[PDB]
Amino acid sequence: MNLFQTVFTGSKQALAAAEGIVKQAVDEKGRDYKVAFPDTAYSLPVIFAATGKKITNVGELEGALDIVRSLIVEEEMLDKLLNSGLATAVAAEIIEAAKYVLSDAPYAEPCVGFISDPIIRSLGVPLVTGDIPGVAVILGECPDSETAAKIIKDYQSKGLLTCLVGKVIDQAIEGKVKMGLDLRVIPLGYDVTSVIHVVTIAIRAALIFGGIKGGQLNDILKYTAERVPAFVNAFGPLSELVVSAGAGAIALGFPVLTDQVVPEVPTLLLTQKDYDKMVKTSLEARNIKIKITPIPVSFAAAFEGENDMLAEFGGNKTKAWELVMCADQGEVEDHKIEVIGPDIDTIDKAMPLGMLIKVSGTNMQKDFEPVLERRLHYFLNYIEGVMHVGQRNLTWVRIGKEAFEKGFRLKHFGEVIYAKMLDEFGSVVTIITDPGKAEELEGKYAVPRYKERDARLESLVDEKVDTFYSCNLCQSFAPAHVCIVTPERLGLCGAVSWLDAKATLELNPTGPCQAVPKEGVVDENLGIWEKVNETVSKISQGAVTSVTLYSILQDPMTSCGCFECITGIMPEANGVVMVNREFGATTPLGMTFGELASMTGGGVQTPGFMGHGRQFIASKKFMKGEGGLGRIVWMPKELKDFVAEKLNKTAKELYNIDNFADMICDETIATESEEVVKFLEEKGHPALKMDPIM
Amino acid sequence: EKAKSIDQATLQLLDKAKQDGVETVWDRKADMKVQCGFGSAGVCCRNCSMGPCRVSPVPGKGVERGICGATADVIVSRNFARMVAAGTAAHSDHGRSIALSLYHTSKDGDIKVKDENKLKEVAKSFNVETEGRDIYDIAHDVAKEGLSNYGKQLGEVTLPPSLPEKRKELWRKLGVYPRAVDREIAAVMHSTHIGCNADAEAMIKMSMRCSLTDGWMGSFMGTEFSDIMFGTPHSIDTEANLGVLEKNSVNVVLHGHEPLLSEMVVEAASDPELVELAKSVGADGINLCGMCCTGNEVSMRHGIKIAGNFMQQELAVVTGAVDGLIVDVQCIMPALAKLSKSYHTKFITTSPKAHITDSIYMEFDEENPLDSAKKILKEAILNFKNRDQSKVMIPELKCKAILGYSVEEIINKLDKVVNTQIGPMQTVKPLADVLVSGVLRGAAAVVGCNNPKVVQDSAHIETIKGLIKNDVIVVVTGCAAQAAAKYGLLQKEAAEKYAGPGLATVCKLVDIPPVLHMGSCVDISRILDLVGRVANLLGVDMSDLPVAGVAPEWMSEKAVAIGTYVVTSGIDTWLGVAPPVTGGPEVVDILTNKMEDWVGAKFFIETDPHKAVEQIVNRMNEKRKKLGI
Ligand code: SF4
Ligand code: SF4
Ligand SMILES: [Ca+2]
Ligand SMILES: [Ca+2]
Ligand SMILES: [Ca+2]
Ligand SMILES: [Ca+2]
Ligand SMILES: [Ca+2]
Ligand SMILES: [Cl-]
Ligand SMILES: [Cl-]
Ligand SMILES: [Cl-]
Ligand SMILES: [Cl-]
Ligand SMILES: [Cl-]
Ligand SMILES: [Cl-]
Ligand SMILES: [Cl-]
Ligand code: NI
Ligand code: NI
Repeated sequence: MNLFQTVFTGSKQALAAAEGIVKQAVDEKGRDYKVAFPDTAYSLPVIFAATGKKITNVGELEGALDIVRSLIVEEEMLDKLLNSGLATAVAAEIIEAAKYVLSDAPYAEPCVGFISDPIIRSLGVPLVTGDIPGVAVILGECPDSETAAKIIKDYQSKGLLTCLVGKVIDQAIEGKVKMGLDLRVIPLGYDVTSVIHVVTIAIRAALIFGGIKGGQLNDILKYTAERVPAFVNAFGPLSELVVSAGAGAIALGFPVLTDQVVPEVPTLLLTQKDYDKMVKTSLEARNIKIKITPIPVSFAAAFEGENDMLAEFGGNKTKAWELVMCADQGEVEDHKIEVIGPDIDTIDKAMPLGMLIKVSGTNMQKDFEPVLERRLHYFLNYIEGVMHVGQRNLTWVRIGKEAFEKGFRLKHFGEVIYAKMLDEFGSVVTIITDPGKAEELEGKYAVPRYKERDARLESLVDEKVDTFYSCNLCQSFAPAHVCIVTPERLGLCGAVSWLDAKATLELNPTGPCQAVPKEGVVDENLGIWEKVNETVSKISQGAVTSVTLYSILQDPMTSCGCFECITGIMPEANGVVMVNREFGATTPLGMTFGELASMTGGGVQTPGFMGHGRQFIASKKFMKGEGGLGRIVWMPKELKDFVAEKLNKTAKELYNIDNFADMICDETIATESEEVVKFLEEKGHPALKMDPIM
Repeated sequence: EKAKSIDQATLQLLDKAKQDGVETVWDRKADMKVQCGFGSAGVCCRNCSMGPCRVSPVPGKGVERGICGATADVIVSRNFARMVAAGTAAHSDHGRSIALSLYHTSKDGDIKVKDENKLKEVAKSFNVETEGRDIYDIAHDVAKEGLSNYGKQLGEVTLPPSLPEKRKELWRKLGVYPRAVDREIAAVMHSTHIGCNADAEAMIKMSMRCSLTDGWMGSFMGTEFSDIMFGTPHSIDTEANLGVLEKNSVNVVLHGHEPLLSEMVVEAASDPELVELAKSVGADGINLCGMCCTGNEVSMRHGIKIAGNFMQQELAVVTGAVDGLIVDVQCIMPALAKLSKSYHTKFITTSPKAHITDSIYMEFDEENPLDSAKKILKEAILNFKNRDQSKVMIPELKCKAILGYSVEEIINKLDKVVNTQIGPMQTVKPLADVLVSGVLRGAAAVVGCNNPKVVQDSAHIETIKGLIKNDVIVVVTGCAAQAAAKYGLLQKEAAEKYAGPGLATVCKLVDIPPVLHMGSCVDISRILDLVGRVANLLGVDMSDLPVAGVAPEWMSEKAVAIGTYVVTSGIDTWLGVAPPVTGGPEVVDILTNKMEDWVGAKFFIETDPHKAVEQIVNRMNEKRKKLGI
């Protein structure tokens, strides 16, 4: 039979069962005997919701059978199927109401039967506040008590209210499940009709909290469908009556998920055979998002801030790299947690760390990946005893001894990444500690992905944007930091680019990267837009009001703490100095990188000093209001050599200097200010012949 | 007098046409008075100079055979087959031109490979390697293999995978498996020649074999190669109806069927020099509009506003705001040459395949396509200076519409109703699921042109509205799709207003209108692909699914070839205009009865759209019962 005929058949069976039980009540207690459920102000909730009338005597209960008959219309059209399902629900209520007539207390422990109004009040508030994320209506029989207990204990672990009907009650007991109202596991009954006792919880929630009145069936069915997070999990062989009952659950907007082969209806009737996945399947099917998301060590935003290290990877010691690539083939696309290289346990005293992530889910753009490379930094930081800094190819991670003592493994890295990728990028959705694989892969996929990535803003100029993007993700530590981002001024962390910030708004409309229209142009050299200042004032909460985009002295842009390079003013040399996080020696200003960092970040407007990435150095808008890169006087050899051809070309476009890098002083030449100014005079730096910086 | 159209913008300009004293397709239809009945019944033969001959459509009375001895059923069946051969030829040259363009692609060339993923998948179908090779080397090999299907004399032709093996073996058993495209056209033209085939059953089977070379080959190749070079369509917004024309802008209307010229006129409209030229003549900018299939191809990929469908083309000129009407091939009423003389409009013909006397001829150079399109568009821009703003009248009536529903996009949209822990991704399972469950009673395809015998857009709208009310998802193409775009059915808002309980529910979940626009008629191959994919996923033939095709107001010989391949492919087809078959009792029996026993589907002729909808729903329920769904 098709889904329609199956539902009609079961509804007729439900009516036949309700006619037989009602006859017993008329023949045994008479048509005037009082019919009522224990402690309820809505008589028969289902009938009261559909008709707005109350059933008080057996004669009236007999009349209610015509409601069941009226809802069954054997015509193959959705509405008819759903009404047939509501007929089964009304029939189940009549059967249960009759049970309470023929017996004062028809139910007994473990089964509860009817749920009184005070319980609805007690559970309704946590349901509204979200403390009870969902209502799992488990119905039928599982293959074994081990699978039943496994599922029930899992639903209860997420704070869900589990309701059991059928043989699954006996299985929960046999599998040692703690049952009770406080334990959020309520056994309603062994009969299929006892499912109606949870349906009345949803209907009464609409009448009590929703403030809807009886008879407003469409408004009640809308409240349950949009406000009651319930779903059905039907296990074992399903009869026509059970399928018909499932249509009633679907009529209230509740998805039915079964382990049996049935005519599936997207988002409403589904078939999942893997019991180890039925929980995740049901939570997704009813849009239930759990706050808690496989690693012994703690994971939380508290470990974002930050003893010796067991293993260090990247920085200026080993070649580590991270890469998120979207590709439908080329490799096994799955939660393959794979580690190819010498594990950390091999280390005996204080290695590379390649991280290639592959995701090919629907609605995934090739320019959406960068937003992923950035989030890795946050996921890896939350791991207790692990810290991640640096952006893509230049990445620095230091694993802690405590973690080794915790027995943490690189395996948990792949798990934390995949699990968080599915949680955050749900709508749009391999470690290598071996040198060889790290090498080839570094340039086989990452460098290409990067080069094509940088290529975007490689020639682009701010001369053609109409809106900038403001990020407030660093506001966790710096309460007044509002990072403006431009195709030329990049996010101080070095990762978020004016385009990745654009993709962040597409993915998360209410995320950190928000639009700021470029209006009210005041100065092009200093970078002063009336809207840009205004949007910063709102996020900073009145702390930062006036700001400049291309100036380090006049109202500068606030700094956070993820800057790889710092730029400090050196008035004695009429210029500025630069230092990278890798450098551990003093600078001409008599300060180390860590000392400089404490003078730039904290979300404070600091004139003279600023934090920036490794790309801004070559940018024309770098300190342009102060003379551009011409002011750079001192720089570590390591950074000089890396950004050498990129500075020599941009410098030629401005001061025609062809060997600016050669004119810059470094720790090799000298660090002392007096010796640095002598070297500058010998060569002939433009900064000496430029206007006074301050 | 019967109403000429249901669209208010069309009726407004028809009054203006009368006041201006100009002729329209409706005026010429009236002038034809009682059209001939031998030609109408299909019993007139002119296949040799011994004729003309005209036998009686009424058996028993009048002349029984032609001068050669050909009975009415022979005459009718030969006339019907020639319509299929001509229809197939029209689509054949269209796709052939696309395949030749694919063969001349270049990295730094005007025509490039925009969708690389699609080309890689298409290469698998033609058995072309796609590993560590230049994309243009793959494109040229795929183009060469595609071109083989037009004239290979030895070996077997390549058909798309969506086509079930059950359907292929059924064609083989019947003797209608497809040969090369042009070769089959020759076979029909040969057997229809005097003194050849004189058996209705054999002739109708030959036409079915020929029609298959249109749907599963030329039209399929034309669509596939177009998506490779110009991009695969995805959901996009556009506006429809003559209200899209702007009085203070340069109105350039693209009419025709070929997509390369239209694609280049779009790129040309962005040339800074041409953008500035539009300002030099005193215009707001360049307002690009489209009409008929060509307009559909550009609106599917670039959202270019749709000015109108087949019978609205003359009325677009009547507004007095069309500065340039650029045309290529297929359904470009020759009347436009004379009509344009009463207005400033420059009627430009660009194809050597379709020369029209008294029209400006600017050949579209396929060697320098962008430069050629820029030179044509420049003439349309300069013509703005010759507009008489006092005689302009654009009806203030346009409509919003969503289109771009290719099979890839339909699948991409269906993935949003699939659990990450159960159903597979990028498959048609969600659509088959609702069809088997019974939420969607079936899926109908409403396609077709417009005919003066039917009130313009009346049958299209009444049929589509009736099918969606009865929970039957509707897919549209060509003038039928444009008719729906103008009325307002191609909107998300149309599901609550006109769709049944099940379809309105599916629309809310998948986030789609109740009517899906899948492109031009060469894009009817997408319908075959989609239905074929469902058939393969359910392990059944196409004749086993509750699907149907409808041509409420057809007229082109292409429509006959379409209908024929749709029926031969296993899908029941309904016709809103009776074809010339009445005079051949055996031919009528074959098309509307015996065919069911040959391909599992048959033709249904129904002029009343309300009766047609009832017949479609009943026939779908019949097929659902046989399948147990
Ligand atoms: S440095 Fe700027 S762009 Fe980067 S995460 Fe922080 S606020 Fe965002
Ligand atoms: S084919 Fe036959 S009926 Fe037709 S013109 Fe020739 S001789 Fe006459
Ligand atoms: Ca009480
Ligand atoms: Ca009815
Ligand atoms: Ca046991
Ligand atoms: Ca069992
Ligand atoms: Ca294909
Ligand atoms: Cl509680
Ligand atoms: Cl839901
Ligand atoms: Cl008229
Ligand atoms: Cl005229
Ligand atoms: Cl004019
Ligand atoms: Cl598929
Ligand atoms: Cl109407
Ligand atoms: Ni920072
Ligand atoms: Ni930061």
